[PDB]
Amino acid sequence: AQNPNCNIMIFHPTKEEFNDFDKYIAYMESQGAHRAGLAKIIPPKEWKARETYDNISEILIATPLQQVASGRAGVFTQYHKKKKAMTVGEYRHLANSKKYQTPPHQNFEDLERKYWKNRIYNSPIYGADISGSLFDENTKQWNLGHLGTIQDLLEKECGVVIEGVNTPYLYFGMWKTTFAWHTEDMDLYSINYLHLGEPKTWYVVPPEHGQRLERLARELFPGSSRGCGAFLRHKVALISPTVLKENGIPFNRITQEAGEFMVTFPYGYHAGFNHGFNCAEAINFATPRWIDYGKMASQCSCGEARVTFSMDAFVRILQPERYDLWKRGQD
Ligand SMILES: O=C(O)CNC(=O)C(=O)O
Ligand SMILES: [Fe+2]
Repeated sequence: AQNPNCNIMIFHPTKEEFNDFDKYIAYMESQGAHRAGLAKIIPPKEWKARETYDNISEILIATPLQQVASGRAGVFTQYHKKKKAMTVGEYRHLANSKKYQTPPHQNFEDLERKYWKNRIYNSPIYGADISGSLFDENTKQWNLGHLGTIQDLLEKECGVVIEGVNTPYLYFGMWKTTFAWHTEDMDLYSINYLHLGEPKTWYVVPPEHGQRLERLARELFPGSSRGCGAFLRHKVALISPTVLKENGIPFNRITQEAGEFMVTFPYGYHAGFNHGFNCAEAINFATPRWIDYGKMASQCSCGEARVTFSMDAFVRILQPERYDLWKRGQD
């Protein structure tokens, strides 16, 4: 067995190895990388996503979300309060203002400590799920807007043609900006590129113990657990590293810096926070190994998760039994 520890592996591909995305994902997994639930990929030194970031100020964040917490410091949910539209330029100014700027601190460990101690007391504003791409049209490798689609992957493995297309999303963050504990829709892979700015800290549970995390979340959020058999789909729940330790939940942490890719693996629960103003780009993807995870993936039918048009066909083909009930939760 490779990576028997499920530790997070960091990859440094050559120019040549960076030329075939699917090949390199398969190579990572041949080394056991998927066992951690997250891997880091450092692009080759000659690679760039694009020339500069000088001209991104006019991008509109149509619906900035203020992330308001309830609970206690290490066990809370957050809700998203919609704010008025702003440009990236305005958002960056707001991130850097006294009220929201990264505090003075020693190192990453000092910031992590301040995050879990103080996060619930503030409500930072983040620009999430903005359809779009910052990759230069001419960047040929690891261009997140040029990956093969999940619809074509499904077709190629199952021989069925389906509607839908998938496209990247941009995320503009600031200090304390928070991504709640979750796996991807249909337990897909994701890949995340940090274009610019301050770091992102990730926490991840190995896929082989995602059920343990679900069990703890049901003990920690009893009210949300009753409302829904798949409530982590709602993406509202936070549980600190200290609470995970106390509860025997295996996990790992890693900090992503600008210029680096993160890959999450099927059914790898992850959560995290941003160190300060940054911009990340992300997309889901599939490989033949995902198919079996997609067939077993849990579904919110609470209403709450309210997903995307593109998911309909995945539930339809991979989970025909679950489809009617899912479809009605969608209304
Ligand atoms: O933009 C972010 O940092 C949030 N991303 C993810 O959860 C992901 O790519 O899986
Ligand atoms: Fe994610």
